[PDB]
Amino acid sequence: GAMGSMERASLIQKAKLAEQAERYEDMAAFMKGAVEKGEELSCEERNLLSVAYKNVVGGQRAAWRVLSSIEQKSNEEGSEEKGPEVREYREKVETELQGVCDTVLGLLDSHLIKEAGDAESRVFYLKMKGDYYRYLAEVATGDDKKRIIDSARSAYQEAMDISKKEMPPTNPIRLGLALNFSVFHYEIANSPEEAISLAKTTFDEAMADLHTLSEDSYKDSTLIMQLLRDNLTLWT
Amino acid sequence: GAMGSMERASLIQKAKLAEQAERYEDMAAFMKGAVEKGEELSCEERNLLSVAYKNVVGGQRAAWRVLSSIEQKSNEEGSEEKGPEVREYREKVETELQGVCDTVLGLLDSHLIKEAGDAESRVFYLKMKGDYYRYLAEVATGDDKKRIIDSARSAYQEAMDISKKEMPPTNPIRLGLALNFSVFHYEIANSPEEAISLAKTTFDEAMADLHTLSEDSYKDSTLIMQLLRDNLTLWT
Amino acid sequence: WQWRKSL
Amino acid sequence: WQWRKSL
Ligand SMILES: [Cl-]
Ligand SMILES: [Cl-]
Ligand SMILES: [Mg+2]
Ligand SMILES: [Mg+2]
Ligand SMILES: [Mg+2]
Ligand SMILES: [Mg+2]
Ligand SMILES: [Mg+2]
Ligand SMILES: [Mg+2]
Repeated sequence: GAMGSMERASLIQKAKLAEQAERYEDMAAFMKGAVEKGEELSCEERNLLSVAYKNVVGGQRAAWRVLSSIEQKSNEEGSEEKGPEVREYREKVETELQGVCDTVLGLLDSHLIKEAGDAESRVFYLKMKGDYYRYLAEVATGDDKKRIIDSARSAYQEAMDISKKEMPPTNPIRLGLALNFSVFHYEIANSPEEAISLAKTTFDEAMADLHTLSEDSYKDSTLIMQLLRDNLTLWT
Repeated sequence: GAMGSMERASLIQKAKLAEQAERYEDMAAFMKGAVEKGEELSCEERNLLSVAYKNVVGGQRAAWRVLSSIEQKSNEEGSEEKGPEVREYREKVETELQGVCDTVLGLLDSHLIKEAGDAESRVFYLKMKGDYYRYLAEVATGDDKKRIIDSARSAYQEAMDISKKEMPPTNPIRLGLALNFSVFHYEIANSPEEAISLAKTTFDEAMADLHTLSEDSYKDSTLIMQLLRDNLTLWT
Repeated sequence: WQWRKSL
Repeated sequence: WQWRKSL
C-alpha cells in the first residue's frame, strides 16, 4: 500500500490535518494506512476512521441519489430518449461507492473485528459493518440484495446484543447504533413499525438513565436522543 | 487519455450531470476530455470548463490555506516541535494544486487560446490563463515567483486590452476579468492603489452603460458590479 | 420534511 | 471582514 512507508503516528497526525482541511479522501487513505499497520485502534483513532469514510461515502451516496433521480425521470412516460449516458454515469458513481464500502468492510474483516474484545470497540466496528452493508443495500438491485440486507441485519443485531449486555442505555455508541438500526428497519427492511418501536424504546431507556451522568455525558447522550426524537417525529 | 473513447457530446452531457451531483473532479475530467477532442468550445461549454476547474482548485486552495496557517503557527516562538508532517502534507496538497493549474494552462496552450478569435472566447481564455497563474503565484516561494506573477499579469493585460476595445463596459466577462485583475493587484502584485482604481473605474463605467441593457442583462451586470463594490468597501 | 437522521 | 470577491 502507498502508506506502507509512513509511520503509524505520522498517518494519524496527517489524518487530523486532513480533517481540519476537509480533505476527507486523504483522511480516509491515511487512516486505512494506519489500520494496515496491524495494531488495534484507540477510541480516538476509531473515530478518525469512521469520520473519514463517513464523509467520503456520504458524498458518493448524495451524488448517487441525484443521478438515480434523474435516471428514474428519464424512464417516465413522455420522457425524451437521451441515450445511455445517465445510466453509465450513475453506474460509475455506484461502482466507486461500492468500492469504498468494500474497502471499509475489508478493513473490518482483516482484521479489526476479530481483535476487538472490549464492548466499546467491538460494538463500534459491528455498527460500522452494518452501516456499510446498509450503504451497499441502498444501491443493490440484483440476485444478492437479500443477502446484502441480511448481512447488515446480522452485524447490527450482534452489535445490539453486546451493547444491551455490556453498555448503559445512555452510551453514545449504543444510542447511535440503535438510531442507525432503526433507519435500517424503516428504509431497507420495509419494517417501519420495528423502526419506530426501537427508536422509542431506545429513547425512553436512555431518558431514565440520564440522572446517573455528569453534565458532559448528559450533553453527549441528549444530543443523540434528539436525533431519535427527530426520526420519531418524522415517522409518526 | 481515459476519455478518448467517449463521444464529445456524451462528455458534455456527463459534465452537466456531474455538476448537478456536485462531482466537480468528474466534471473537470469530462470537460478536459471534451477539450481534447480538438474542436472549439461554445459559450456554454467554456463555462462548463471554468466551473469545473474553479471548484476543484477552489477546494485545493482552501485546504492549502488551512495547512499553511497551521504550518506558520508551528514556526512561531514557543511552538512545540511536531516533526515534518505538517510541511509534508502542505507540500502534498500544494503539488496537487499545481498539477491542476498546469493541466488547465496546458489546455489553454494546446490549443484553446490559439484558435480563439472572437472577443468573448479570447478574453474568457486569457482571463483563465491569468487566474491559474495567479493560483500558482499564491503558493510560489522560489526562483520563479516573479516570472509566475508576470505571466499572470501579462495574460490579464492582454485580456483587458481586448475587452476594452471589443466589449461594452457592462459585459459580464469584462467585469469579471476586471474584478480578478483587481484582486491580483491587491493580493499578488502588492499594488492596492491599482486594485482600488481599477475596481472603481470599472464600476463607474459599467454604471453609465446600464441604461442600454435589457432587464436580464441588467441583472447579470449589476450582480458583478456588486462584487466590485464589495471589494472596494473591504479595501477602503 | 427532513432527511431522517443517521450517525 | 469577508474574503474578497473573485469570479
Ligand atoms: Cl461515465
Ligand atoms: Cl503527505
Ligand atoms: Mg514504525
Ligand atoms: Mg484486542
Ligand atoms: Mg460496561
Ligand atoms: Mg465523435
Ligand atoms: Mg476560431
Ligand atoms: Mg463587440
